[PDB]
Amino acid sequence: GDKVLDILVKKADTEETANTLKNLLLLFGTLGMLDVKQLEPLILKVNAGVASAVEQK
Amino acid sequence: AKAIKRIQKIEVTEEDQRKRDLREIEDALIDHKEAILETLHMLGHMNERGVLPLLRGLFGQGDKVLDILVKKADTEETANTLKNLLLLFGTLGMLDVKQLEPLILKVNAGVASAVEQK
Amino acid sequence: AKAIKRIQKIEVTEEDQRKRDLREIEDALIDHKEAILETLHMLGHMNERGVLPLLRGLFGQ
Amino acid sequence: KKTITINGVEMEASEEQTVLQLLNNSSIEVPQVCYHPSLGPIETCDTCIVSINGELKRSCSAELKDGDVIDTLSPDVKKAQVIGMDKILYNHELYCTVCDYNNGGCEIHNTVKEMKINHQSIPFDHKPYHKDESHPFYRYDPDQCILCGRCVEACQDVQVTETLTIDWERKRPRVIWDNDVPINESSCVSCGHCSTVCPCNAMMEKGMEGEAGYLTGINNETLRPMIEITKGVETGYGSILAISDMESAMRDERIKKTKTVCTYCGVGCSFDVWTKGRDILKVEPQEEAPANGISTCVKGKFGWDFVNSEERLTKPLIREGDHFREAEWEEALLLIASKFTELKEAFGPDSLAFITSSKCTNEESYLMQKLARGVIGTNNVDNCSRYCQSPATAGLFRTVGYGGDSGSITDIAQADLVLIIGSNTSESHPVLSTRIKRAHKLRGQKVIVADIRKHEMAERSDLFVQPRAGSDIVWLNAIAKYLIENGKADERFLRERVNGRDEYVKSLAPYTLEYAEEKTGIDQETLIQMAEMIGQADSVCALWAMGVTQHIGGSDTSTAISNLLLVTGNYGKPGAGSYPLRGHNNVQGASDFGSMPDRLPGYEKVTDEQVRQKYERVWGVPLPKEPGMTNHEMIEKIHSGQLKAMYVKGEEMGLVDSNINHVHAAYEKLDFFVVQDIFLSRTAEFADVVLPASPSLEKEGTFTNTERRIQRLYQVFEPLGESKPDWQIIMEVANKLGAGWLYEHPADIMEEAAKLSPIYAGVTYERLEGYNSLQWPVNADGKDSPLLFTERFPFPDGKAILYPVQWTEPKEFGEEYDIHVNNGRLLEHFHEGNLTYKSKGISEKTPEVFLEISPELAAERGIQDGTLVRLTSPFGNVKVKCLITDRVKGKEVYLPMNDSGEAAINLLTGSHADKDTDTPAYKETSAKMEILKHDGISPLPKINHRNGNPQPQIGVQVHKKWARKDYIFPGDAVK
Amino acid sequence: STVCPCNAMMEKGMEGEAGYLTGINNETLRPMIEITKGVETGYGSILAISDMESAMRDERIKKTKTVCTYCGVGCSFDVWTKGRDILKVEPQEEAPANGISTCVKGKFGWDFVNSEERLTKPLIREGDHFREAEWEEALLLIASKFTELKEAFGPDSLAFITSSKCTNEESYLMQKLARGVIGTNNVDNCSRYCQSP
Ligand SMILES: CCCCCCCCCCCCCCCCCC(=O)OC[C@H](COP(=O)(O)OC[C@H](O)CO)OC(=O)CCCCCCCCCCCCCCC
Ligand SMILES: CCCCCCCCCCCCCCCCCC(=O)OC[C@H](COP(=O)(O)OC[C@H](O)CO)OC(=O)CCCCCCCCCCCCCCC
Ligand SMILES: CC(C)=CCC/C(C)=C/CC/C(C)=C/CC/C(C)=C/CC/C(C)=C/CC/C(C)=C/CC/C(C)=C/CC1=C(C)C(=O)c2ccccc2C1=O
Ligand SMILES: *SC1=C(S)[C@@H]2Nc3c(nc(N)[nH]c3=O)N[C@@H]2O[C@@H]1COP(=O)(O)OP(=O)(O)OC[C@H]1O[C@@H](n2cnc3c(=O)[nH]c(N)nc32)[C@H](O)[C@@H]1O
Ligand SMILES: Nc1nc2c(c(=O)[nH]1)N[C@H]1C(S)=C(S)[C@@H](COP(=O)(O)OP(=O)(O)OC[C@H]3O[C@@H](n4cnc5c(=O)[nH]c(N)nc54)[C@H](O)[C@@H]3O)O[C@H]1N2
Ligand SMILES: CCCCCCCCCCC(=O)O
Ligand SMILES: CCCCCCCCCCC(=O)O
Ligand code: SF4
Ligand code: SF4
Ligand code: SF4
Ligand code: SF4
Ligand code: SF4
Ligand code: SF4
Ligand code: FES
Ligand SMILES: [Mo+4]
Ligand SMILES: [S]
Repeated sequence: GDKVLDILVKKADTEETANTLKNLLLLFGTLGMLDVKQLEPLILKVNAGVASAVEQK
Repeated sequence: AKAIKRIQKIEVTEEDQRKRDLREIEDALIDHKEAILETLHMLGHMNERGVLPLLRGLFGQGDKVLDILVKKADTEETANTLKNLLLLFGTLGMLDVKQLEPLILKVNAGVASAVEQK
Repeated sequence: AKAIKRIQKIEVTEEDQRKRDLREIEDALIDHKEAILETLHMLGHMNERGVLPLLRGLFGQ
Repeated sequence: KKTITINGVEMEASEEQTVLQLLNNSSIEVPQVCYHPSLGPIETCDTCIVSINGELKRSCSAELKDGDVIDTLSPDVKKAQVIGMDKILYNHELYCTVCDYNNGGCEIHNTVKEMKINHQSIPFDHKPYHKDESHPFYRYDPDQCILCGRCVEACQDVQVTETLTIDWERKRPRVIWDNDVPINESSCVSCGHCSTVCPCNAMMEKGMEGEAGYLTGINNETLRPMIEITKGVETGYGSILAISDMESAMRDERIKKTKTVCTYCGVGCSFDVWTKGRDILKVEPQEEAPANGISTCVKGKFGWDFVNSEERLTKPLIREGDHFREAEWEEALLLIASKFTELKEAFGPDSLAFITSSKCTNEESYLMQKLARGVIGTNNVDNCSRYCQSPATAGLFRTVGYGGDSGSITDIAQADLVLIIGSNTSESHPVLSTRIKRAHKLRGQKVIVADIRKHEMAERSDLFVQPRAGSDIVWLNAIAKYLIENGKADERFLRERVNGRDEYVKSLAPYTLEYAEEKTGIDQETLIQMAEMIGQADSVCALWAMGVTQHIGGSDTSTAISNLLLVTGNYGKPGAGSYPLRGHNNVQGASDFGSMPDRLPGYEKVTDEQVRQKYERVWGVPLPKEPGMTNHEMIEKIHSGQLKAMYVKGEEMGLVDSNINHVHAAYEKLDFFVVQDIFLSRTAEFADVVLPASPSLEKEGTFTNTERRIQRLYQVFEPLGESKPDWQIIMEVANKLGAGWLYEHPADIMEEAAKLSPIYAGVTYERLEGYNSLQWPVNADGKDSPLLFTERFPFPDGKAILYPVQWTEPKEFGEEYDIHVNNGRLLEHFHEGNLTYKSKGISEKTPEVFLEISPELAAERGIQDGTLVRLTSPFGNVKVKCLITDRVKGKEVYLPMNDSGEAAINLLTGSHADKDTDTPAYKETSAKMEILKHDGISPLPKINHRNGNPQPQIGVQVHKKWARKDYIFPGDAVK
Repeated sequence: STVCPCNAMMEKGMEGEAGYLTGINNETLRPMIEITKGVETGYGSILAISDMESAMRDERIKKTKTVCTYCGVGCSFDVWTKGRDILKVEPQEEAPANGISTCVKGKFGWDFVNSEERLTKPLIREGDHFREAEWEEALLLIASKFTELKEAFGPDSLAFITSSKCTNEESYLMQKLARGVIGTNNVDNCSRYCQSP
C-alpha cells in the first residue's frame, strides 16, 4: 500500500491534476451558488425550443 | 414382523447438534482454507497500513466525527450548495435529451469547423 | 535391501486432516492477532455507533 | 443435391425440408423464436423472415426448393425481422433481469440479444387476462405470452393431450385450456410440454417462479414498480440486456443443472433437473435426450417433491421391540451382517432370499445379485419383473431370444401400425404414448388398441377392440392363423429368419375366427379387418403391457404376440418389432444384471458351465448351481418354512404382490427382515431393520429404459441426511459380510458388469457422458444395436423359432365373484404412490384411489358417484370409493393401485400365477359389490385431468391468426 | 526470454499467472484491452495504474536469489514464484557466474520442486513396502540402528555419502556426523566418480 500511495501521489502531484481537482471543487461550489428554482422554467423553455428546432426536418 | 409405524427418532441433544453444526462450519472453513488465509492477510495488511486503525478512529469517535461534519456543514452556503445540486439533477432530468443528441452532433461539427480555422 | 517401489501413505483420517487445517487457520489467526483485534474492535465500535444496527434494519426489513 | 445459394455463396442441400434447418446447419444468425426442432414449423412469430427467390417468406416453413436464392443480411429482411420481433415484444414485457426464465436459454432474450435490437416500435401492452395460477405445477402468464404457439403445438401435436388451443378470434389472442377453462379444471395432463417448449416465461413451472434467481424473489407488489422504473429509465435494450446476462451468470452459480433419468416408468426420459440447493426448481428436458427429447409427463417433470419430502428416511431404522429406533449406520450394519451370517451358517445360504428394486440403477441390481451369489452364495433374487416382465422376457426367449424392446421409441413412431394390447400407454408409459399419438395424428399411423378398459389412447385409436379378461391369446392366434393362411404373411421372412412354421400352423389348427369371436366376445368383422390391416401394414410395432402378460397364460400370449410379429415379418425391419413395455425405469436394467433367479448378468442362464466358471474367476466365490426360487413362490416357501430371511430393497412387495394378506402372514412368519426404502413404505413397516435408501436424484448410476437404452445418471443432490445411495449400502453390507468390494464410484461397478455381461460388453461411463446413451446389446468396440434382430437372431442357427402355445384358461374364481375388477395405474400417481403422494400438486389432482365403474353396471347394481363400496375376494376385502365413467364396460371395473391403505386393490388378487414364470395374475380378479354410503364426496375432483374436454386440432391453427385484420405479415409490411 | 525487453518472448510460467488482472481469459481480456485503448487519452494516468498493478504483483510475487542445482556452473538467478509454483527464472546482470546466461535446466527445469512424486514424509522399510512414518519414530529408528552397528562392529564399519547436489553446510554436516559423531572416515560423493582424479 505504501508503494501504491507513492505512485498515486507522484503521478498526481503534477500541477495539472491539482488544478483539475481544484476546479472540479470550484465548479461544484459555483453550481451550488447558482439558484436552480428559477432555472426549471428555463429548462422547460429550452426543452420546447429544442423540440421546435428539431421539428424543422 | 408385525405392523409397526411409529418412528423413534434418535435423541440428538443440543450438545450433539451444536457439535455437528460446528463441524459443518469447520468443514466449510476447510474447503475455503486459502480464502480464509487471504482474508486474514487482508486484515493484517490493512491494520499495518493504518486503514483498519483509521476506521477504528472513525467508528470509536464517530460521534465527534459526525459533530464536526454537521458543525462545518450547517453553514447556509453548504446547505444551499447541496440543495442546488439536487435541483440541478432534477432539472437535468426534466430536460429532454432525445432531441438533444442531434444538437450535440451539430455542436461537434461546429467546434470542428471553428478549430479548423487555424 | 530388495527392490520395493510401492508407497504406503499414512492413513490420515478426516479427523486428523480437519485438526491439521484448523491448526493452520489458528496459526494464521496468530500471525494476524493485532489485525483480528482491530477487526473485532471495528465491529464493536460500529455496533455501538448504530452503523451495524442500521444495516441490520436495512437487511432485515 | 438440390444446389442452393445462401448469403451470395453456393451451398448444398440435405434431407431437410425447410430453409430454417439449412440456415441453422449453416450457422446463419436468422431469428427463430417460434421454431423448436421437436415441434416443427409453427409459423406464428414471423421473426424467421428471409428472402427466398427474392420474396420475403418465413424460413421456418419455406420449402428448400432447388436453385433458390437466400439472403439474410439484407436491409429488407433485417427490417422484416425487426418488425416481427417488435410485434412479439408488444406481447412480452421483457423484464429479463428479474425474470426466472432468464437462465440464458430464453429464446426471446437470446434472439433479442442476437438481433442487437434496442427499441420496440410498438410498446408493450398488458393483455386483459390475469395470470392463471390454478395449476399447482406450472402457471401461464398471458401478459408475458407472445402467442408463438409452441406450447399449443406441444400439447396438440407432440404430446397430443390436446388441452391447449389459441383463441385467435378473440381481440387479444391467448392460450386457452379446453374451452378457456381455468388450467386446473381443464383436461391438462400436466405433462409439462408447454412449460418445456415455451420460449418466454409465459408457461413456466411454479417451482421456478420467485425462486430461480436473486432479484426474482422480490414480491410482485414491489417487483412490478421496479419493472416500470426500468422500463421508463433505460433508453436502449443493449445495456439492460447485458445486465440481464450478468443476472443469468448470477443464476448459473446458484442453479445446478444436472442430467438424470426419470425413475417412475420405463420410458427412461432423460432431462436436466434445475435445482437451487436442495429444492427442485425445474425439470428441463433437452432436445438431445435420446428417449424423449422434450417429451415429459407429470411424474418426471413435476413429481420430484418426494426427494425433499420430510417423510424420507434419513437414518437407518432398527426394529426395537414394537417400534423403529433411529439407530446408527455402523450398528445397523453390524446387526444385519451378524444376522445374515447366522442364518447363512445355520440353515445354509439357500434359505436366504434378497430382492433388488427395479427402480434402482443397474449397479444396484448387480450389487444385489453379487451379494447373493458372490457373497452369500444363494440364487434367490428377483424384482418387480417377476410381476411385470418375467412372462414377456420368457416369451422373447422362447421366440426371439433377446429380452427388451426391438428398437427405440423413434422406431415406434416410424412404424406404420402399432399393435398395443393390454397397455395403458397413455397412463403408464406416457411419453411413448405421446410419440404414438403424434405419429397417429400427424404421420397418419393407425394403431390397434386391444384392452378391456377405454383409456385416453383407446378413444384416440384407429381400431379399439375390448376382448375378454385374458382372452388376448385367442383372438391374437386367430389373427395369426388368418395372416398365415391367406398368404398375407411374409413367407420370405419365414423361410429366412424363422423356424417351425408348419409346426406353429399345426398348433393353430384348433384356432378359427369364429372360435375367437365366441371366446373374446368380439364380433367377427373387427377381427377380420384388424387382421387385414396387420397383413397390409408394412411395419408393425407390438406393445404388450401388464394387461396381457400379467395373466395365468401371460407368458403364452406373450410368445403368441412375438410369433405373430414373426409371422408378419417385422423383426429386423427399421421401425417395427416387439416392444414389451418395461414398467420401472430400470426393470429392463435389473433383468439385464441377473435380477431373475434363473439368469445371471448378461442375460445368461445360471445353469451354464462357461458363465459359472467366468463368474467364479471374476468374483472368487463359487456360484450356486441350484436356480433360485421365483419371487411369488417365496411366500409359499415361507409358509412351508423353507425361507427365513429377506433383503428386499426399494420394492414394497408387501403391498404390490398378489394376495397381500398372504405376504403379511409370511412377513409375520419369517424371522429376520431387512428392507431398503427411501420412505417408510408398507413393506418397510414389517422389517427387523430398515435401511434408508436414496432416490435416483441423489445417486449416480445407469438406468436401462424400455428401449434397452443404458443412460447414465448424475448426482443431482447430496443424499438427504446421512442416508446413502443403495450401491454404497450394499457395498457396506457385503464388506461386513467379508466380500472385500472396493467401488469408490459406480463407474467401477458399471465397467465390471460390462466385462461380465456379453450384452453390456461396450457400455462404459466415458461412453455414457452427458446425454449419450447406448442400447444393449453393445459389443466391446462400443457400437450399440439401436434395432434388435437387425441382421441375425441370437439363437445358434441365427433364425427365430415360433413357439406353439394355446389359450390358458384364466383363473377367474367363478360363481359369486361376478364383477371382474381390473387393476392398473393412473397417469399422475405411481403405484401406491410412495413418491407422487409426497408431491402436493399430484395429490391435488388425484387425492385418493377410486373404483371406476361402468354406466351400464351403475343401473342394475344401482351405484352412484362418490360412494364407498366394498369388494371381497377369497384373499382380501377392500373399501374403495366409486367413480362413474364410460372407460370401463359392463361388470368389469378399473381399480388403480394409487392407494396404500385398506383400499389397495392387491387384497383381492390371489396367489395364482403363470406356469412359465410364476407371475401373479393381477388382472384376473373378481369380487362383490356392496353399497355402504349412498351420498359422499366424489374421489375425483373437478380439477382432475380426466374431467376436462380437450379440443382436438392439428397445429396452432395459425390460419385463424392470419385471417385477423389486425395481423400484418412483416414481409409484405416492409414491402 | 531473459533478454526480451517486452513480454514478446516470455516464459509460459508467467503467462496468465504473474499478476491479478492477467489471469483473465484472452477472449475476455482482449476486449478489455481494446476498451482501455479507446478510453484513456494520455498514457500517464493508465501508466500510473499499471505501476499500481506492479505493486500489486510485488506482494504475490516472491523474487528470491538462488543458484541452480543441476550442473557446476552455479548460475545464480532470482526465482519469481507465486506461492508454491515457479513462475519465472529471471537471471540478473549482477549474477557472478552467469549474469543473464542460463540453460534449459536452471531456467525451466524447476517443476521437480512442486512435483507430486516428491517425498513429503519420511519412509520406513516395513516388511516389503515403504510405510509413511512419522519424523520422530524414523529418527529414533535410524539413531538406534546406527548406535547398534557402531557399538557392535565399530564405527569403521559405518560409511555415509553426502550429495554433491547439496549445499556446503550439508556436506560439512555429513563429514562431521561421520567423524565428530560416529567417528568414521568413510565419506564420499559423486566426486569419486566425477572430480576425484
Ligand atoms: C480494479 C481495481 C479495483 C480496486 C478497488 C479497491 C477498493 C478498496 C478501497 C481501496 C482504498 C482504501 C482507502 C485507502 C486510503 C485511506 C487510508 C490511508 O490513507 O492509509 C494510509 C496508508 C499509508 O501507508 P504507509 O504504509 O505509508 O503507512 C502505514 C501507516 O499509516 C503508518 O504506519 O495508505 C496505504 O497503505 C495505501 C492503501 C491503498 C490505497 C489505494 C489507493 C488507490 C485505490 C484505487 C486504485 C487501485 C488500482 C488497483 C489495480 C491497478
Ligand atoms: C481517507 C479517509 C477515508 C475514509 C473512508 C470511510 C469509509 C467507510 C464509511 C464511513 C461512513 C459510514 C456511514 C456513517 C453514517 C451512517 C450511520 C449513522 O448515521 O450512524 C449514526 C452514528 C451516530 O453516532 P452517535 O454515537 O451519536 O450515536 C450512536 C447510536 O446511533 C445511538 O446510540 O454516526 C456515527 O457514529 C458516525 C460514523 C462515522 C461517520 C463518518 C462520516 C464521514 C466519513 C468520510 C470522511 C472520513 C475522513 C477520515 C480522515 C480524515
Ligand atoms: C448522505 C447519505 C449517507 C445519505 C443516505 C440516504 C441516501 C440518500 C441514500 C441513497 C439511496 C439511493 C439513491 C439508492 C439507490 C441505489 C441503490 C442502493 C439501489 C439498490 C436497490 C435495487 C435492488 C435496485 C435495482 C437494481 C437492478 C439491477 C434492478 C433490475 C432492473 C430491472 C427490474 C430490469 C427489468 C428489465 C426491463 C424493464 C427491460 O425493459 C429490459 C429490456 C431488455 C433486457 C432486460 C430488461 C430487464 O431486465
Ligand atoms: S410394470 C409398470 C410399472 S413398473 C409402471 N407403473 C406405473 C406407470 N405409470 C404410472 N403413472 N404409475 C405407475 O404406477 N408406468 C409403469 O407401468 C407399468 C405397467 O403399466 P401398464 O401399461 O401395464 O398399466 P396398467 O395396469 O394401468 O394398464 C394396463 C391395461 O391393461 C388392460 N387390461 C386389463 N386386463 C386385461 C385383459 O385381460 N386383456 C387385455 N387385452 N387388456 C387388459 C386395461 O385396459 C389396463 O388399462
Ligand atoms: N394388483 C396389482 N398388483 C401389482 C401390479 C398390478 O398391475 N396389479 N403390478 C406389479 C408390478 S409390474 C410392479 S412394478 C409392482 C410395483 O411395485 P414396486 O416395483 O415395488 O414399486 P413401488 O411400490 O411403486 O416402488 C417401490 C419402492 O421403491 C422406493 N424407491 C423409489 N425410488 C427408489 C430408489 O432410487 N432407490 C430405492 N432403494 N428405492 C426407491 C419407493 O419408496 C417405493 O416405496 O406392483 C406389482 N403389483
Ligand atoms: C423560396 C424560399 C423557401 C425557403 C424555405 C425555408 C424552409 C421553410 C420550411 C421550414 C421547415 O419546416 O423545414
Ligand atoms: C484581405 C483580408 C483577408 C482576411 C482573411 C481572413 C482569414 C481567411 C482564412 C481563414 C482561415 O482558413 O483561417
Ligand atoms: S421471458 Fe425471456 S425475454 Fe422475457 S423477461 Fe423472461 S428472460 Fe427476458
Ligand atoms: S397436457 Fe398440460 S403440461 Fe402437457 S402440454 Fe398440455 S397443458 Fe401443458
Ligand atoms: S405460453 Fe405458449 S404461446 Fe404463449 S409465449 Fe409461451 S410458448 Fe408461446
Ligand atoms: S414418461 Fe416416464 S420416464 Fe418419461 S418423464 Fe414421465 S415418468 Fe419419467
Ligand atoms: S509491461 Fe507494458 S510495456 Fe512492458 S511488455 Fe507488458 S504491456 Fe508492454
Ligand atoms: S542455469 Fe543451466 S548452466 Fe547455469 S548452473 Fe543451472 S543448469 Fe547449469
Ligand atoms: S420460426 Fe418461422 S415464423 Fe417463427
Ligand atoms: Mo412393474
Ligand atoms: S417393474
